[PDB]
Amino acid sequence: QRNEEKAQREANKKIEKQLQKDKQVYRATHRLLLLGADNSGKSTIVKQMRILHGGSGIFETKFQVDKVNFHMFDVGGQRDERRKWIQCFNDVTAIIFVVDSSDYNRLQEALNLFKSIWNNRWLRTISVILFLNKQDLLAEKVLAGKSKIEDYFPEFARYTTPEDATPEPGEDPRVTRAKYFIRDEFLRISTASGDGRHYCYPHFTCAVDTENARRIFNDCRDIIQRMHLRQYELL
Amino acid sequence: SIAQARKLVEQLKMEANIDRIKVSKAAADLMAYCEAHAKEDPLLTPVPASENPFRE
Amino acid sequence: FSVRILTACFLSLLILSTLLGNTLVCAAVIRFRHLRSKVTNFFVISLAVSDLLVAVLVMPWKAVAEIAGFWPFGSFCNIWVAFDIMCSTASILNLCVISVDRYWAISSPFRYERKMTPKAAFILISVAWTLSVLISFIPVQLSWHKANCDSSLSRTYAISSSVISFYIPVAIMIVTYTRIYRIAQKQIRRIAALERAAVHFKRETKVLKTLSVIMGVFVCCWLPFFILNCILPFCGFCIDSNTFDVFVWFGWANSSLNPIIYAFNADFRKAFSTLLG
Amino acid sequence: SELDQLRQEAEQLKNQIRDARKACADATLSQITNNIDPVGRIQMRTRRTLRGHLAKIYAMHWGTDSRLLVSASQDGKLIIWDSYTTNKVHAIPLRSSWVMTCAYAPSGNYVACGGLDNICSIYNLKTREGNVRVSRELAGHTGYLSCCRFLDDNQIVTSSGDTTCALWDIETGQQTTTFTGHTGDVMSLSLAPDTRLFVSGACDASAKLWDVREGMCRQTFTGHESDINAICFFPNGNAFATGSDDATCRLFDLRADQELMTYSHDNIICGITSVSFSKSGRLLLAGYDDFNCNVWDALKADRAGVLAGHDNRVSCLGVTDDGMAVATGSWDSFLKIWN
Amino acid sequence: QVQLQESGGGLVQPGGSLRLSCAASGFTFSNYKMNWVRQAPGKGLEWVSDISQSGASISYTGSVKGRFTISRDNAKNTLYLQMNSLKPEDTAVYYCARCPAPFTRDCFDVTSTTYAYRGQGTQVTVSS
Ligand SMILES: Nc1nc2c(ncn2[C@@H]2O[C@H](COP(=O)(O)OP(=O)(O)O)[C@@H](O)[C@H]2O)c(=O)[nH]1
Ligand SMILES: NCCc1ccc(O)c(O)c1
Ligand SMILES: [Mg+2]
Repeated sequence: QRNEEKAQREANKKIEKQLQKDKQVYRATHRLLLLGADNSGKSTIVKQMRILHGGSGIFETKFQVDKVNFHMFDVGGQRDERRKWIQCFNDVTAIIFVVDSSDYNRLQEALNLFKSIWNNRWLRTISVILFLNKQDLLAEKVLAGKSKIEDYFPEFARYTTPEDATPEPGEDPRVTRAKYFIRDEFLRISTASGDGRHYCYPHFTCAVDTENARRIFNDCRDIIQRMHLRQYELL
Repeated sequence: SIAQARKLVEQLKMEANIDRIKVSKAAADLMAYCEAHAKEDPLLTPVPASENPFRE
Repeated sequence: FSVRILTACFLSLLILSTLLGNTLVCAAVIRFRHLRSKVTNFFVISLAVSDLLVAVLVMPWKAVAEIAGFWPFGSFCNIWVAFDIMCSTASILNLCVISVDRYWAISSPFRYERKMTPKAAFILISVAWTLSVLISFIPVQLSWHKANCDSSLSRTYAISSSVISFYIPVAIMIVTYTRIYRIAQKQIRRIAALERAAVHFKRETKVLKTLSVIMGVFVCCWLPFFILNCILPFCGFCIDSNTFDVFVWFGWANSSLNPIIYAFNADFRKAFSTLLG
Repeated sequence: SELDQLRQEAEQLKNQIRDARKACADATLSQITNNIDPVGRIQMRTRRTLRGHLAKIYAMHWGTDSRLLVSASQDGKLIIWDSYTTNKVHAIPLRSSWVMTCAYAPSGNYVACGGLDNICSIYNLKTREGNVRVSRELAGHTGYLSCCRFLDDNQIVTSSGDTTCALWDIETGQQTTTFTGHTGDVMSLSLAPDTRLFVSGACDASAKLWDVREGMCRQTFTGHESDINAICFFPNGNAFATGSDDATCRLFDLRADQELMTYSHDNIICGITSVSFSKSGRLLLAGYDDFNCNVWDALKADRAGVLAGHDNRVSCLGVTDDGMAVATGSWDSFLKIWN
Repeated sequence: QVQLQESGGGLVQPGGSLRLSCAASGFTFSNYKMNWVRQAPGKGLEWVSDISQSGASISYTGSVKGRFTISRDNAKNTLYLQMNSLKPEDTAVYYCARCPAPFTRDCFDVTSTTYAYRGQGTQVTVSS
């Protein structure tokens, strides 16, 4: 019967050494959850990441930037309720919230969903990377001047483009004010809650953009930096 | 909708024709099953550490 | 005498404070495996053990010799002086390591999470402790440190050891903390930009407070002793044994204060609170 | 029209049901059990600590021998433990890391698990080539699998976020029976001791008793103000307890068809995550979000003991079939045995 | 059993006024954040306005900002959406939703088809 004790002990040893290799692999993979309303682009960003960099529309994509691995997942096969499966992602490195910035009326839905994510009791420490997607369509609608933002957000009538704004060369000030207004509506929520445990990093992407990877790399790095700072109270 | 209403009504009619007992008897049955097995519940009456498989 | 008994009680308080703080850190680590989980905690345990050694090995005998006035242990004290240099160099060195540790985890978070495996933590702890043991014992037992039992270090051992210990650590810790400060200032400016955009130097003061507390306690406790260890054996403008003795005690006072400044993370606080009550 | 007339007759039935429910409430459980003696202070202690998991634990289930147990973590693993010696017997990697439930077949031959992949995977531990691998894999659900429990080595019941439960025949892989009627996500199910019936708690703040072989909902119990997170059967089979997000536990009886007792304190404001009775049913253990587990006296509604040993939310629990110990899984990636 | 009954709301000419009273029965009213979710004909669910646990912090969708108000009375266990200056596009059913968890600030109650803690609706129609 001591033989069965030694067989259990060596099964435990082979198990623990497989779990040690699994610990190093799982520890070095940066999980990113993609969330956001539909008609925004979650799937398009996963697909375009799978096209250029590589990976496994499917829930996941796995890509490396500068020898740093990421695993981005968008959940597709669920219902429309999310108050309970959301807690399956309380430990992700960051949530990539995608928002159709050119869809002036589903924007309140995106703001409410961002507010519910930011104040969730189980996602209090998950920082969000805000993708204000579909900027080309936004410029199309702003230059067309047929659907104006003031009809949906009357605050926009009195809004002034910030003095820190960095528009790209050749951009109409109306487009700058529209996209920076959406930016500040989400920053007004993320800083309205605060507490320094997590932050929101806006980035004005278009989905087909080549750099989406870099933006996620740069920000995951900033999130870890700020976590290490706030750990030693240096922040 | 009309289909979810027909299903809710048929479910409530099925649930309505059940036979219920008095709460006094249901509680007396819970109390009887509780005190009838009290001496065999290791979490209620602590077992001596000699017969405790998790203590040495 | 009143002054003598006062020195006695203050020295006993110093020994008891060092021992209590450091044994509390060591106990909260050994009992709770969720504090031993990280890697920076390995270095904090090394520091706490170094300071407990400082206390139990070096402090009481020097305190007894200071109260009674005569060294009542004789043939022991050769060993003792060696012990002193080790434990004190096991402290400063360890601080250096912890500082370097933090830097790697703020200047390169990805590289940190990949390369700093518990094997590298143990290699760093081993380097610190073995540099201490070497530089202390080896020149003592070979009687290179000598130019009541005398402890006046030779004009060269002194300057050399002084450099290794104090100074390497101060340069690494001054360079590291100024880089960490640059990084934290950058991030603070960025967050402030975002928050001002939303609304349209408290966090800076917090950075300064924490970095200044750490670096200034370390420096204001050890630097006088080591500029003395430098200047005194060469010229002995000069000072007396009492002043040299109080600056030594300042060094061991830092060895006492290290726990509350390096082991008051929230989990450490809660482990202490649930242990003591 | 006719939809508003069916809505009216619906409300008429709901008030006839409320009247038939207040009709049998001649007394309360507290008045009947006020003269019993209290169980006394119950101070259980951690006898084992089971480490190895790389992520938050979501489900655990003792085996019938009351010795082995399976635990599911979000690192994609399902570890089987010999709880007496803390050795690991198996470590099953999962193709999807978002597992949410795990069961232990009463024959000890199979483990099950499923999650956000909407698939229930059965694994045969008694394989003949050496190593545990996948044996069956049940597809058909349009939502995430929240709980599952074996009936025997060939029948398994599942609960899903598509607001449905299903009884499966593992060999054919077909849903031999479907249970629909819940409005919100079904979060937990508990099989009766005789496999004949089973109850389910859903996110519509309702519990339903289901007839396994006929596929009909027999009784629907209400009373919770918010999402029901856990459920279990009284060992006798004629009662069950529920825990919900409104920080309250409630004991319902099947034969009386209404709530019998409510277990709450005004200092507990967190959502109950797991519930389980002792072997005799005298003790009811509940896992709370505040990192603790409260042990209630199931007859007097008084709180008796606490199991404060987790540093994060206790996600699951379970009492052995011999009643010798209880296990608690939490989001700290640790299981702890208590007795 | 949690159940929410809304009342008020009928044919009202543009620029009129209405007051929708949502009475809640089956829980503790004070603990839950409350919302008004409206659905216009032919479009998905839309969120109108929310009021916190005690009327401390209120918030509105942009389109109804400056027109409607939302008041909570825990004593009588109800809340009222007082609408004034109704437009031809405010014609919609008006469910009075409750967030699904007490003592918290988040909720996910504009769901496409089925949410278990919202009422039945009072079709407010506005046309000339
Ligand atoms: N023109 C344009 N269309 C975009 C862009 N990003 C996303 N889309 C549109 O978004 C749609 C993708 O739907 P998607 O949001 O990925 O599906 P879901 O995330 O699962 O709800 C496609 O039809 C695209 O036309 C963009 O940058 N430019
Ligand atoms: N009381 C500490 C004495 C000491 C410690 C380290 C040294 O390098 C040294 O020269 C002297
Ligand atoms: Mg998708």
